[PDB]
Amino acid sequence: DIVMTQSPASLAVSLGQRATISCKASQSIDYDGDNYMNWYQQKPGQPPKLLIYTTSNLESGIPARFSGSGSGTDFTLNIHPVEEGDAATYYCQQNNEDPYTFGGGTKLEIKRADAAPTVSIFPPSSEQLTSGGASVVCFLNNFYPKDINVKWKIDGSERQNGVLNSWTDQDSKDSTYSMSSTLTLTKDEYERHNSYTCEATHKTSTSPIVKSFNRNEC
Amino acid sequence: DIVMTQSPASLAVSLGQRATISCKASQSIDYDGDNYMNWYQQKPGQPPKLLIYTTSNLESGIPARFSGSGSGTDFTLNIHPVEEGDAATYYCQQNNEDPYTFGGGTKLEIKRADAAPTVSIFPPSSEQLTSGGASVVCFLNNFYPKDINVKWKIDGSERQNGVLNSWTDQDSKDSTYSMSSTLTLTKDEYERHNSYTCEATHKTSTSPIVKSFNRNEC
Amino acid sequence: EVQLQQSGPELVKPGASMKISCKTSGYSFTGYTMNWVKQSHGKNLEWIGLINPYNGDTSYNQKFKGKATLTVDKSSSTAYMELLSLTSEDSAVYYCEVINTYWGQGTLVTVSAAKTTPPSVYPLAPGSAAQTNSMVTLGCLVKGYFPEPVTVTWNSGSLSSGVHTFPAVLQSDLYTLSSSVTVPSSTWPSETVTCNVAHPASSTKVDKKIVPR
Amino acid sequence: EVQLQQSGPELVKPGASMKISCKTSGYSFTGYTMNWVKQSHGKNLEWIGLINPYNGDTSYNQKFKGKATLTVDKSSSTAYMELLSLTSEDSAVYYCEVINTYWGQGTLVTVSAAKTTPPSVYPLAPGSAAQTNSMVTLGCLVKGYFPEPVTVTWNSGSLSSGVHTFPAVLQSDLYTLSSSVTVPSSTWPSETVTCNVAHPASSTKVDKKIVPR
Amino acid sequence: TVEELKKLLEQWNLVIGFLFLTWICLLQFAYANRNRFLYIIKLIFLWLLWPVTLACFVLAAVYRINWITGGIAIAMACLVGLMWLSYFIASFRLFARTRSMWSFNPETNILLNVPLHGTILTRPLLESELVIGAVILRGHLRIAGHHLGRCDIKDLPKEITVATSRTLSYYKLGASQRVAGDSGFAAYSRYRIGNY
Amino acid sequence: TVEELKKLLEQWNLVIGFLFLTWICLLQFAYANRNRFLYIIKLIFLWLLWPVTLACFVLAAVYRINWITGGIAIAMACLVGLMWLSYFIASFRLFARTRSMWSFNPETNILLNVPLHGTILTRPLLESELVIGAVILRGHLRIAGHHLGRCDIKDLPKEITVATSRTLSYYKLGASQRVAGDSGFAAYSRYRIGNY
Repeated sequence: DIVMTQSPASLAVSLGQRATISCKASQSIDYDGDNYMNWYQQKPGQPPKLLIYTTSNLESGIPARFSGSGSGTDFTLNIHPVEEGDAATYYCQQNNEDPYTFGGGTKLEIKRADAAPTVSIFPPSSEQLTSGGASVVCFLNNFYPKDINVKWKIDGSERQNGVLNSWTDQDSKDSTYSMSSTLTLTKDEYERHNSYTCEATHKTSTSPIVKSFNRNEC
Repeated sequence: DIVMTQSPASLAVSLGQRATISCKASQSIDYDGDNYMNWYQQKPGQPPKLLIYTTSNLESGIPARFSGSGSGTDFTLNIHPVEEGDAATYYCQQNNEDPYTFGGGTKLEIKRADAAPTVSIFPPSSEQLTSGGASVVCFLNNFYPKDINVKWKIDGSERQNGVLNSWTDQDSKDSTYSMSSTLTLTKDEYERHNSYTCEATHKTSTSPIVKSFNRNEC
Repeated sequence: EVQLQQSGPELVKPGASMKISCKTSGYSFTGYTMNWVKQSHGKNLEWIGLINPYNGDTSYNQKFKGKATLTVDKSSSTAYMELLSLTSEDSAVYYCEVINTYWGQGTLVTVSAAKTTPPSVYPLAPGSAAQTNSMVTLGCLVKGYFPEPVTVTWNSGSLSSGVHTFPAVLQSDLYTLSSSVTVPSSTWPSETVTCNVAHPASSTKVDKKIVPR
Repeated sequence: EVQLQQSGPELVKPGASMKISCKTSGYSFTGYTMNWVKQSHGKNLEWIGLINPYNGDTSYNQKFKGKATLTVDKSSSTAYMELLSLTSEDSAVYYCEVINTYWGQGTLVTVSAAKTTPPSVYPLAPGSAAQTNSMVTLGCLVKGYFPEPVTVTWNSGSLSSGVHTFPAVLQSDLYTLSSSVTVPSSTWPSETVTCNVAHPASSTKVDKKIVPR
Repeated sequence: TVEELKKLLEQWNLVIGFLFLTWICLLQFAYANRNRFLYIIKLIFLWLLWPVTLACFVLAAVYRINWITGGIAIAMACLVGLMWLSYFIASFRLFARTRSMWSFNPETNILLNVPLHGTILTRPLLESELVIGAVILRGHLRIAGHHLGRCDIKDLPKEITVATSRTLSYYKLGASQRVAGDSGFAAYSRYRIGNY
Repeated sequence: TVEELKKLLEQWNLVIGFLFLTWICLLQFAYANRNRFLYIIKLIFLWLLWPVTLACFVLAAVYRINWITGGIAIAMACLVGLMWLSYFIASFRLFARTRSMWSFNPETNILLNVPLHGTILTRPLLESELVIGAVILRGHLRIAGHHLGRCDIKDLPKEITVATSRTLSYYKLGASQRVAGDSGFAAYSRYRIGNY
């Protein structure tokens, strides 16, 4: 009933720049004279971690880089010295009305210099091959930005269906992404073609990087 | 009447080692259930700076390297991480009886690796020479330890009277000392001798370092 | 030293009930509100309820009023959240946290009438690579397992740098996952490399040594 | 932003009286005890007394009871410590401090029936050194001045590293002091070096340019 | 007729003086002198003082005219009664909300639940405020003026303050500063409020 | 004879009931409701209550036998008097030590000098302790329960607490923690004691 809609769709800043999040109350959430707005930081694979419990005066054990401000139906979380090791999701909780609802969630992305994707091609394993199927894998490591399209090439023609992509979260060590593309195929059609190719077209350069192999080459 | 006699005569420790000062009360200074012992740090040329006001729980703005302990008639000030920039004098105040008496004062010396004295010899200036007198100066820079004896040599014989020595305090940048020896002489006897020599015998080596000059050499 | 431990992952069928534990350590169990949070369908957070360990005093929300109940056992210092009439929307990560600072590990709940399937683990090495710069990638692929989650490590966690465990993706009611490590040519194949895949739901722990073909 | 400023150095004759100011800034003058401390004959600290700026309430010690008195002017926010019947043992550095954390600059008091003498400043350079490694020392000597103290700087304080101002020593009722700086051969004599000696008691400020002979 | 009225009226005067003396000896040198069993006697003395003034008001309107000027003495009584009545209902509402049994305290209707080591201790506060202070003072915790017994700097990170109508707030310990010996200056800041 | 004793004795009863009502309306809903001019009326009401019980005791021993059982009523009066007398001398000693004029307060004989912005404000404390707490709570400083007016986090670093016999202690502000908005939790720790 007091649904709060923070409206940073996606925030991407580099080192040192400000990061502002703008959680908004619903109607009149200022009960008992002040706002008990809570801010939570949640890294992927980890439970949310509290930073500020009442609109300001962040808890002990958290660096002073996090600050809270606002009142009425407008609240702001500010991180002036955006450092290397903070690329988690930020949530806002009210802790004031009948439901303790949370915010919509804002993803924080650390901007960094563009890098070329390290490309590696894995043919299907022999143990999996004798099992009845096959899966050729293409790994992209340490690339930026996240947007990238990888295509698979079979005997002179690219194929779209049967391709699954997995994106990793932004790493807390180099602020670069990794991608895993997998092309699965039954053993009936695996030996009907020879050349297997993985090509990536990234913004880091104008040259589409290509890695290929052959069935009989192994 | 409540004269307190701390008994570190002189304390010399190196980097990282503990520094303990042992101010002692007089008879029964534990009024109102606890001890209001104050610890002051005074650098040369600067007013004393407070570190601890009641026997423990040092004031804000001071690094936590300073700790206080004790009770009854035995008090202790401890500095575990003795760093480079602290070579001042420590005093203890009672703030409990009719007079607010201070301690006897303990000098804190930072121990460091021994170094050779940089020796320099200055003949008396021409402007001072025409004034009616003369003064030959010998400077020792960046030497350790403090104990050292410098002698002046006139025409083949050393002279003791008429020599004044000035020692500088331990520097807060290299923990090394400096010395200035001055031999003053009336113009009547200045031209009666030719060779003026300054020699230093320091523990840094077995070779007495000698710097000399001549009146007619100038 | 507040520590909260939940009852691992879970897998239930639609229409059944389940229990989630919140074993506590490092403090007197009575005294904290012991709030509960549910997160699912991405990164959507919402509140479940709170119970006073001293004497009852349960406080829920109308969304979860009657869907779940909280029970407290003061002897074991554990919470005993109970879930009734589960449905596909109830597949969620449940956290039990005391004072909005000490959160729990998180219990993953999957509500589906599927079948537990042991994972298929395959090592993948650059056979006949013909390119051996001192940065070579090798991987371990886990295919066709259920349910979530699985843990894939390398050499019993000895190697922590240069690891990349890609998120699982669903296909034909089976999750697939991959792990990748890039190590210099001075390592491969001089030192042993082995991928360890553990799935507690199937109670399996497989170890696969990667070898050039 | 508590700041305390005293009335500089002083020089008096035995048998006279004097006044020491403790001008305050950054806070409301009424409210602090404004304790006084005397240090002399080395590094000996002892307490003088305290006065309440609100309404009198002076508290001294029997050692200084009647030797000195404290007066407070609330308008200027300054203390007006008064010293009577000074003697050679009263040559001391007096500090006025409020709450045992904000200390004053310190007023130096010399009680002697001597004569104020302007300093004799002499530059000293290694004339005919015959050894010009890139570490050469040059000095400035102040001889025959009274009373203490004097300030000796180099090039109006531009050079702060490698400076050594040796403590003054008394001889024939005259203090002597020296200053020394070691600079590389890439500096001497390319950049101007000048020693500045300031004695406020004699109200003199001399500047001497050092030159090779 | 003078004799029996005499005996009764100076008996009333002497019992009033005795309760005055009880109040004086309670407040002069035992105002907050470790109120462990004395806070309860304070509360019950106020509770029995309510009917004392009620009886004075009702008895001031039975032995004089009740229409010209004495009718105030009963009209002034009834309001006290309703205040008294209001007291009960307020406490009743509090006793409906919680089960601490520390209600029916004449001072205020506000409960402070401190889960100190062992079980939870309930104390009557005076008003609900954002910031609550605590001191140790040689191992004797005192939160908002109530002595709660032996404690050290390693306090309890949370305590509850519940009102009657629509308030149940929580307070979290923050910035636990330590004073010489074992004395402390722990804080409590309100962070969550639960209605109904 | 019944008529005049009647009039006098229910007049005494009604004035006693009126002072009871004054106490009840003072304590029920105005116990600490911004005591700016109400703390003074509390103090003077206690001060005038001392002779109320003194008069009750002296009047309980003039209209009955004074040797068998009524002689207690005067023997119980005299002790109160000496207590009353002791009160004055204690206050007199305090009024000899300082010139705050905030003495003659029936609660305790302890003075708290807070040099807040402007002049120094004197308040009566209850006991002298090592640690003193302070709160802001939306710009309203309250040290040890006394509302001192508008203030912010940039407090006064020092305040004095003086007793009567041989005590004059000083307290220095330390670890000034700030709460949401402008509320604060400033501390005061005793560091210097001045005898005589």
